[PDB]
Amino acid sequence: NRLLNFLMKHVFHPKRAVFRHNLEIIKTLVECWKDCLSIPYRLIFEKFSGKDPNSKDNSVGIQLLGIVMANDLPPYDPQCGIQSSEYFQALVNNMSFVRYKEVYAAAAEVLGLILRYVMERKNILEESLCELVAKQLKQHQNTMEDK
DNA sequence: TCTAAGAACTCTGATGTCAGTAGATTACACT
Repeated sequence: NRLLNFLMKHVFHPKRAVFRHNLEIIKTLVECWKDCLSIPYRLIFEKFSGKDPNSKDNSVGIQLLGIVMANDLPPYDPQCGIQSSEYFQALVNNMSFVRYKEVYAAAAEVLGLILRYVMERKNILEESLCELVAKQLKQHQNTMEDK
């Protein structure tokens, strides 16, 4: 638990090739080696949600949520002191930051795996998260046909 | 006994402007 919270908190690097390596430690550090996780999801929100139109620095929480997804899909936001009605909204809202590809599109790439999880685990949140996604993409449909 | 210098108005042509489009240039990056 102390390892994962540290490895994820300090994951960033100013050099893309190094940052990509720190991230790749996490991928095997979960999927090859721990059930014993208590995944640090209260961090993960802060690692993406801080709004600014020219942020690149939202992107790490996108990529990192993509690691905690891709390891055969543990659940998201169980009882971690944060509200699903705010948490997922930001995670969609990220795809408004159209200045940089890895900021906006990678959020959609994660969400297209989240639906595949929640729908196949038959949980109720796809009744809302599908509406969060649908509501935001409509804002592009009328204004930014390419994005 | 009248012939130009001074008006006046419209019109034409270039220069600069704004918004929007999209190309080519220039950085960024690979272990």
